[PDB]
Amino acid sequence: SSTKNGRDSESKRLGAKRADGQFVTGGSILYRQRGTKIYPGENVGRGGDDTLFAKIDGVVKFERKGRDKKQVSVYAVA
Amino acid sequence: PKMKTHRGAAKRVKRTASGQLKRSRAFTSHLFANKSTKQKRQLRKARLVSKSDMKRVKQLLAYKK
Amino acid sequence: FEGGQLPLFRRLPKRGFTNINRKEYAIVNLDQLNKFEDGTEVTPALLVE
RNA sequence: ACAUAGCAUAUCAGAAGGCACACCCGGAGAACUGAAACAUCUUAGUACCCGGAGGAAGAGAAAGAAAAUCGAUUCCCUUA
RNA sequence: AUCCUGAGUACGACGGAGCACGUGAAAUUCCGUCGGAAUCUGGGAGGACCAUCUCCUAAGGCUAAAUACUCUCUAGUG
RNA sequence: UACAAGUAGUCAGAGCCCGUUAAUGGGUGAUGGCGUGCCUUUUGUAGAAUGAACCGGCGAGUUACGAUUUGAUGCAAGGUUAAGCAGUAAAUGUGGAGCCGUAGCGAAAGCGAGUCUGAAUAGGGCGUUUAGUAUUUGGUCGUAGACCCGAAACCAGGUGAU
RNA sequence: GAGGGUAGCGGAGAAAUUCCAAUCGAACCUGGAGAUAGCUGGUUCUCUCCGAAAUAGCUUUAGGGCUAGCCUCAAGUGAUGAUUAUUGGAGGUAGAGCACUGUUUGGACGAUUCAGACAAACUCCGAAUGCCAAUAAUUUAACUUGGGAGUCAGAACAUGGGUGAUAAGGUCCGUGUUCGAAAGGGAAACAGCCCAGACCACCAGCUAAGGUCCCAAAAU
RNA sequence: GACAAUGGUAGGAGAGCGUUCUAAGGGCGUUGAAGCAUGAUCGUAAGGACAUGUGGAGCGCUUAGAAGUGAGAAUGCCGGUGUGAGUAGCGAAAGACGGGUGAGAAUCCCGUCCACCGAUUGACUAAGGUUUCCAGAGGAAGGCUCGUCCGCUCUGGGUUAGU
RNA sequence: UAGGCCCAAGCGACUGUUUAUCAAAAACACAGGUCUCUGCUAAACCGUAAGGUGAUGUAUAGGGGCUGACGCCUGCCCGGUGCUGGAAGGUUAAGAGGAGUGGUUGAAGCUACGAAUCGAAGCCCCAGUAAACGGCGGCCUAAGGUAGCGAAAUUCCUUGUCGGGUAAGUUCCGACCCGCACGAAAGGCGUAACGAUUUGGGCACUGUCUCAACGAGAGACUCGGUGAAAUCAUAGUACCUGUGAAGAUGCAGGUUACCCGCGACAGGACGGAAAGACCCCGUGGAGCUUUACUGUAGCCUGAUAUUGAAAUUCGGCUUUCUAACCCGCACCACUUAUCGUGGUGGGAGACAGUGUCAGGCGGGCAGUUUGACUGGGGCGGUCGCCUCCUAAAAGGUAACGGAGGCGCUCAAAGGUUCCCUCAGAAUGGUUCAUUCAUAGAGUGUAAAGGCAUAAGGGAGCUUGACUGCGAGACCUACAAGUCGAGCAGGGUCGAAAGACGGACUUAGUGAUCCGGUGGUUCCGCAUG
RNA sequence: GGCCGGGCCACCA
Ligand SMILES: [K+]
Ligand SMILES: [K+]
Ligand SMILES: [K+]
Ligand SMILES: [K+]
Ligand SMILES: [K+]
Ligand SMILES: [Mg+2]
Ligand SMILES: [Mg+2]
Ligand SMILES: [Mg+2]
Ligand SMILES: [Mg+2]
Ligand SMILES: [Mg+2]
Ligand SMILES: [Mg+2]
Ligand SMILES: [Mg+2]
Ligand SMILES: [Mg+2]
Ligand SMILES: [Mg+2]
Ligand SMILES: [Mg+2]
Ligand SMILES: [Mg+2]
Ligand SMILES: [Mg+2]
Ligand SMILES: [Mg+2]
Ligand SMILES: [Mg+2]
Ligand SMILES: [Mg+2]
Ligand SMILES: [Mg+2]
Ligand SMILES: [Mg+2]
Ligand SMILES: [Mg+2]
Ligand SMILES: [Mg+2]
Ligand SMILES: [Mg+2]
Ligand SMILES: [Mg+2]
Ligand SMILES: [Mg+2]
Ligand SMILES: [Mg+2]
Ligand SMILES: [Mg+2]
Ligand SMILES: [Mg+2]
Ligand SMILES: [Mg+2]
Ligand SMILES: [Mg+2]
Ligand SMILES: [Mg+2]
Ligand SMILES: [Mg+2]
Ligand SMILES: [Mg+2]
Ligand SMILES: [Mg+2]
Ligand SMILES: [Mg+2]
Ligand SMILES: [Mg+2]
Ligand SMILES: [Mg+2]
Ligand SMILES: [Mg+2]
Ligand SMILES: [Mg+2]
Ligand SMILES: [Mg+2]
Ligand SMILES: [Mg+2]
Ligand SMILES: [Mg+2]
Ligand SMILES: [Mg+2]
Ligand SMILES: [Mg+2]
Ligand SMILES: [Mg+2]
Ligand SMILES: [Mg+2]
Ligand SMILES: [Mg+2]
Ligand SMILES: [Mg+2]
Ligand SMILES: [Mg+2]
Ligand SMILES: [Mg+2]
Ligand SMILES: [Mg+2]
Ligand SMILES: [Mg+2]
Ligand SMILES: [Mg+2]
Ligand SMILES: [Mg+2]
Ligand SMILES: [Mg+2]
Ligand SMILES: [Mg+2]
Ligand SMILES: [Mg+2]
Ligand SMILES: [Mg+2]
Ligand SMILES: [Mg+2]
Ligand SMILES: [Mg+2]
Ligand SMILES: [Mg+2]
Ligand SMILES: [Mg+2]
Ligand SMILES: [Mg+2]
Ligand SMILES: [Mg+2]
Ligand SMILES: [Mg+2]
Ligand SMILES: [Mg+2]
Ligand SMILES: [Mg+2]
Ligand SMILES: [Mg+2]
Ligand SMILES: [Mg+2]
Ligand SMILES: [Mg+2]
Ligand SMILES: [Mg+2]
Ligand SMILES: [Mg+2]
Ligand SMILES: [Mg+2]
Ligand SMILES: [Mg+2]
Ligand SMILES: [Mg+2]
Ligand SMILES: [Mg+2]
Ligand SMILES: [Mg+2]
Ligand SMILES: [Mg+2]
Ligand SMILES: [Mg+2]
Ligand SMILES: [Mg+2]
Ligand SMILES: [Mg+2]
Ligand SMILES: [Mg+2]
Ligand SMILES: [Mg+2]
Ligand SMILES: [Mg+2]
Ligand SMILES: [Mg+2]
Ligand SMILES: [Mg+2]
Ligand SMILES: [Mg+2]
Ligand SMILES: [Mg+2]
Ligand SMILES: [Mg+2]
Ligand SMILES: [Mg+2]
Ligand SMILES: [Mg+2]
Ligand SMILES: [Mg+2]
Ligand SMILES: [Mg+2]
Ligand SMILES: [Mg+2]
Ligand SMILES: [Mg+2]
Ligand SMILES: [Mg+2]
Ligand SMILES: [Mg+2]
Ligand SMILES: [Mg+2]
Ligand SMILES: [Mg+2]
Ligand SMILES: [Mg+2]
Ligand SMILES: [Mg+2]
Ligand SMILES: [Mg+2]
Ligand SMILES: [Mg+2]
Ligand SMILES: [Mg+2]
Ligand SMILES: [Mg+2]
Ligand SMILES: [Mg+2]
Ligand SMILES: [Mg+2]
Ligand SMILES: [Mg+2]
Ligand SMILES: [Mg+2]
Ligand SMILES: [Mg+2]
Ligand SMILES: [Mg+2]
Ligand SMILES: [Mg+2]
Ligand SMILES: [Mg+2]
Ligand SMILES: [Mg+2]
Ligand SMILES: [Mg+2]
Ligand SMILES: [Mg+2]
Ligand SMILES: [Mg+2]
Ligand SMILES: [Mg+2]
Ligand SMILES: [Mg+2]
Ligand SMILES: [Mg+2]
Ligand SMILES: [Mg+2]
Repeated sequence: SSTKNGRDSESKRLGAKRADGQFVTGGSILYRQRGTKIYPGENVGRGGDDTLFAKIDGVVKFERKGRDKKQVSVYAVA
Repeated sequence: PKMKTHRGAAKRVKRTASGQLKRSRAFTSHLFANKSTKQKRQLRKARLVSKSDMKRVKQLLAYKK
Repeated sequence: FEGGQLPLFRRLPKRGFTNINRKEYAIVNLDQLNKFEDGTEVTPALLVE
């Protein structure tokens, strides 16, 4: 006969876009995601589609928050 | 004989000082209810013909200075 | 030709018009007037000559 | 019926047909092809056909070009 | 400016064609069918159209040269 | 050279016969090792896929006009003429109309080292803070049949009922 | 039999797509005309340096094309390339587990409980690796802008998987190698396996895979 | 001098060989040019010389310029020549002998006998062909063998209408 | 030299005709039947026309369709399609008719447009017609198969079943009816005669065969003469097992083999011949079809010109007239003439015909289109977007692999401030209460990732579901797509910090060209 | 979409 399957959507290239310890400029996307898999930390914003972005120039730090949650911050380079 | 300008192309681009081609944006004719406000606002802004496209179409506009 | 993909100069819109009465001027900058002696009377005939 | 049509005779020797008919003017006029299909469009008013000529032909003496004025037509450059 | 100055003409509708231009904001030129002016206070054009302005004076004809070609002829050339 | 199994050569090699552009020479070759032509097309061809009987001749990216780029050369905020005229079908002289450049931005009116958008003394796009131009060799593209050969077909005008 | 008539957008046919000058679903000749041919075939001297691809996206597209990827040439720019060490981080595979979802076996008590199992679309957990970065060692690229491409039929082997039947020299993806475009030694022969990358010459030497009784080099 | 690099298809880059023609310069050649043939020659390759024979009048070299500039394949075009091979075939059939002619005879002429057709392999008209008809001479080619013969070759002839 | 014959079945009545060159037949024709058109300048046909055929014929004639001697017959359905006739009710073009409006010059005027209404055929509607196209059930229809025939030139199952014929019969003959899927002029069922037709049986007869033998001649073979051809990379060209582009003369290992002919045979050289006719592919061709698209020859219909005069009746309609136009009507002349022209009668007549314009019909003819993927193609399925798994712990990653969803919705289900917390279980009550209950609920919708900062629930106010943008970044061949701090203008909510450029996030969409609408310090062809 | 009571007509991103 025939298959009823065969469909899929375009992959959305989610995940980390900058490395921990890397210097980024303001507006740089740090993380693409659905929901808050990683939370916005210090000097980091959360866009309408849950994109995390740096609000300042600085160094990216991925850190833990609480017991089972994560966050990413950006800190001004001294 | 002389090379002939692509008149359709000539109606859609202008040459810049450095030799690039300023172009208008697609998706700007109708169906504006389906595009968001920011989409339309930013689609009002002109772009350039990309280098990959220039490699293909440069001879069509050799006379348009 | 892009093999049947809609070509670039069809997917882009036309823009603008051409003014029939478009006036274009010959331009002389200040730095080009420095070649004349002090007290000279500059005129299109003199600039052409 | 007048007339005309027609008919006979003399006089003229006007036409006919040909071509390098290459160029020229006119009548008539495709298709393969291109458009990556195809009908509008293109090939192209091209090929072929027909008519008429000349040493050239056609055009030509502004109910024009223009917008500061030029002064018939044609042809070359350029505009492009 | 008293008289004359090209009439089924110019022009218009419909259908076409020629104009670089596919009827389009399409002026300008021509053909078929049908209609159909004005008369120097006139008429036409300046890319729809109107007004002013500007230029011209249709609906008769003639005209060399610059230009096109080579079956040929004469003399030559690569 | 008549006990021998093979893309016919190649490398090794006695024997025999010669003697050169005189060279660590020429002809032939018992016997041993190694070894499935060429071209095309293919993932892959000894291919039992294609093509060629052999030999000879002939037989396929050219030229014109435009574009772009590179090298060369002249001049340089300038560079250069086209037709035409003169000249020997020449070089060349003359010819500055025209073309490109010296300024960009804007759909345009316009403004101008800025300009466009904008209410903006904001931000942003494209620009400014020199180098072009003419000819020409090479490469490539475009219009031409455009590297060469090859259809089945389509159209037009003719010729055929021996 | 003779003399005639009907002609190709047509004739003629007691009809067969049948005949029209030895092949008629539309005769023959010449011209348009070098029609068009994204198809097949062919394309001619030499050496030197470098050297691919058989992929993605879109395509009335699928043996074609376009841009990107990979090759080359020339100018720029200059740490931006590569590898390792260390450090930090993102993420849920292998394994494992049953805390959730679903599946399942035997008890107990009257759904819960005890014990024991299963999972690509289960997870209380969770590696090795790979990846992204930051500042030392070794190394030699890297990027930008232009000129010129070719490629878009891939193949085997190993390995992680789908599909098939834990079939295929099957097919479709990931990863690596080789072939393609690579001769030389080994695997009897044998593109894709093992060793190894041929500038030329030598009747020198050391080794690799693989071998050492004879064929046939080296241990009866 | 001392280190490195140098397998390669599509393809990119570079440098060269050779062909014809042109300009300029300088040369060769009847005491022998080009071409051709042979050779044991030189160069990293494309390729370049020399010597000898043949040939009998044109041709190199240098620098630069220009191209109808290089073939092994296209079931390529034209020409020549192989192979298959002394092979297949030699196109419906009854001939034998004597004599002649001749350089040559199964094959030509003559003779006898034999045999075949005979509602025709006989005779005469038409179409069509157009000299093939006759005589004398010939034997290169044509004749599917031969050939002295011939519808073949050479030379000369031949068709007569009032019905 | 000179018919073989008999019994039986299918098909076609018969003589005839046909694919020159693989088919002679059951195919065509046929006499006969029926339907239909055609009143004569017939219809039909050729031709642009003139002119012709039809026909020097005239409905007992001529064209076209179907059937196919003859015999007995030919049922049911008119809903659909075609054809024929009615109704002038709706709809429609040219043309007429001009109410009105814009541009320009307070206007004319010039100019661009423009509704009442009049206006044919067709189409819609009604009726009829089946020897028209067709249809002849599974309560539905227009109606549900009559006679005759039936395992058939039709029957898949199937060699149906039974009988006959044979020792044995998938063929044949006779029956049955369960007709996959007979059936009455694309005729049904029979039928003497006829047939180089198909099929079964029998007698005669035989080298067809058991089973081959001999003989004659022509070739073949030997000799003399003459002398081709297809083919051909070079060839000193073995076999076996294996290898290999998976079937080897040519590779490996063995085995076998002195050199060169001649007569024979065909296993191999994937032998020769023809760039596979099958199959697929090419945005190849050609012929053919049609309710594919677009046209068109032709025809029908209306207006108008040619085209005139009177009336009646409601711009028309109708009638009459003659003088345009017409007559393949008669006579007359040119003229010995079935052409033509002219003359005179007669007929017809402003019709017809013809031009221009318009509407309709129009495979009669023409130009073309009629997708791709695909474990060959077709058929089936699929084609864009979103989510998950496959996917090998970054990202990416295929199959006609495994699962689902989208082409929206909400004026709150948006913004802000304040407040709040669920499902379930147990236990009590003729929805409420208590207790646990980290969420096992909910989140508009598919899934995944998130969410008790709640992103889930309620309320107050409100419209940021703002205008101009935008450092930087993700994604990416391009075109697109995505996120975004922050600046400015004006706000909403909040005491305030502050939040707000829609929605817990990720689908809910479509380029360009063209056109419509609104605005506009832009252009607008001498000037306004 | 037009017009009339579903039918005719019209429609070249
Ligand atoms: K073959
Ligand atoms: K009916
Ligand atoms: K009916
Ligand atoms: K039966
Ligand atoms: K049947
Ligand atoms: Mg995905
Ligand atoms: Mg949103
Ligand atoms: Mg718009
Ligand atoms: Mg005369
Ligand atoms: Mg005369
Ligand atoms: Mg003449
Ligand atoms: Mg003439
Ligand atoms: Mg085309
Ligand atoms: Mg003529
Ligand atoms: Mg003439
Ligand atoms: Mg006048
Ligand atoms: Mg026109
Ligand atoms: Mg015009
Ligand atoms: Mg116009
Ligand atoms: Mg006018
Ligand atoms: Mg032996
Ligand atoms: Mg021996
Ligand atoms: Mg042998
Ligand atoms: Mg060997
Ligand atoms: Mg290859
Ligand atoms: Mg293959
Ligand atoms: Mg070979
Ligand atoms: Mg072979
Ligand atoms: Mg082939
Ligand atoms: Mg061959
Ligand atoms: Mg040859
Ligand atoms: Mg080329
Ligand atoms: Mg290119
Ligand atoms: Mg003819
Ligand atoms: Mg016949
Ligand atoms: Mg045939
Ligand atoms: Mg047929
Ligand atoms: Mg024939
Ligand atoms: Mg042509
Ligand atoms: Mg050709
Ligand atoms: Mg290399
Ligand atoms: Mg591929
Ligand atoms: Mg498409
Ligand atoms: Mg596991
Ligand atoms: Mg269990
Ligand atoms: Mg279990
Ligand atoms: Mg798991
Ligand atoms: Mg396998
Ligand atoms: Mg495979
Ligand atoms: Mg792999
Ligand atoms: Mg390699
Ligand atoms: Mg190898
Ligand atoms: Mg090897
Ligand atoms: Mg080996
Ligand atoms: Mg073995
Ligand atoms: Mg070996
Ligand atoms: Mg092996
Ligand atoms: Mg050793
Ligand atoms: Mg050994
Ligand atoms: Mg040994
Ligand atoms: Mg090399
Ligand atoms: Mg090497
Ligand atoms: Mg090159
Ligand atoms: Mg060179
Ligand atoms: Mg050279
Ligand atoms: Mg010479
Ligand atoms: Mg050549
Ligand atoms: Mg050849
Ligand atoms: Mg030969
Ligand atoms: Mg031979
Ligand atoms: Mg012999
Ligand atoms: Mg033989
Ligand atoms: Mg023989
Ligand atoms: Mg013989
Ligand atoms: Mg004979
Ligand atoms: Mg006899
Ligand atoms: Mg004679
Ligand atoms: Mg002879
Ligand atoms: Mg003679
Ligand atoms: Mg019969
Ligand atoms: Mg008969
Ligand atoms: Mg036949
Ligand atoms: Mg056959
Ligand atoms: Mg026959
Ligand atoms: Mg008649
Ligand atoms: Mg019949
Ligand atoms: Mg019958
Ligand atoms: Mg009936
Ligand atoms: Mg009815
Ligand atoms: Mg009407
Ligand atoms: Mg009407
Ligand atoms: Mg069946
Ligand atoms: Mg029997
Ligand atoms: Mg029976
Ligand atoms: Mg029937
Ligand atoms: Mg019937
Ligand atoms: Mg018998
Ligand atoms: Mg014999
Ligand atoms: Mg012999
Ligand atoms: Mg091999
Ligand atoms: Mg094998
Ligand atoms: Mg074998
Ligand atoms: Mg061997
Ligand atoms: Mg033999
Ligand atoms: Mg054989
Ligand atoms: Mg064969
Ligand atoms: Mg073929
Ligand atoms: Mg074929
Ligand atoms: Mg086959
Ligand atoms: Mg009419
Ligand atoms: Mg058709
Ligand atoms: Mg065509
Ligand atoms: Mg397909
Ligand atoms: Mg298939
Ligand atoms: Mg389907
Ligand atoms: Mg991974
Ligand atoms: Mg991943
Ligand atoms: Mg779905
Ligand atoms: Mg859907
Ligand atoms: Mg809430
Ligand atoms: Mg909300
Ligand atoms: Mg004007
Ligand atoms: Mg104006």
